[PDB]
Amino acid sequence: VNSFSGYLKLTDNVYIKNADIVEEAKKVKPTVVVNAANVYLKHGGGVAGALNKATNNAMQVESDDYIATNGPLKVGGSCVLSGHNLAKHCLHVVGPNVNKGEDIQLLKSAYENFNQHEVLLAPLLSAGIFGADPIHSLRVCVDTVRTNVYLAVFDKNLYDKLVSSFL
Ligand SMILES: Cc1cc(S(=O)(=O)N2CCC[C@H](C(N)=O)C2)cnc1N
Repeated sequence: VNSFSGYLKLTDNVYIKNADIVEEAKKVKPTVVVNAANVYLKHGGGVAGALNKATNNAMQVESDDYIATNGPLKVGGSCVLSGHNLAKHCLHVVGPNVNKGEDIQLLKSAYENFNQHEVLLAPLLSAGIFGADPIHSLRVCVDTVRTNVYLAVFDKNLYDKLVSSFL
């Protein structure tokens, strides 16, 4: 049993809710919240900008030190950093950004990072300002992630479309 509430069950291991991931993280304090990161961990907008703002920029400060030491992530890759006031840990995962021309096949590799964590609160990778089709992202999630994932979808209209079109 876990503390996630109000989710619709899509499969054995994937759950979905219309929710603001920031507000959901603040309330559950999950072991892992996933950030929709870029390779530079520049948390300017989208989910990343919102998560970072909720940490009062502490996520960005930590991230800048990480990059100065380690260099950029790979598209499809990830790193574990602090969850600050939102979660124990933040898994920063880089999905391909269609608006930069990155290969959507890398979306499966991005979701594979979730399998290193037993339970996660997450957004749909490569959705929103990353330009991919969220219906496709949900399909890849379901077909790739085997651990227990609680997906937060900000937009109510999109949430309803994702549920109603789910096979
Ligand atoms: C292994 C496991 C993790 C989680 S959790 O990452 O979401 N988190 C962990 C910390 C306490 C949180 C809570 N508010 O109880 C729930 C939930 N259930 C589980 N069986």
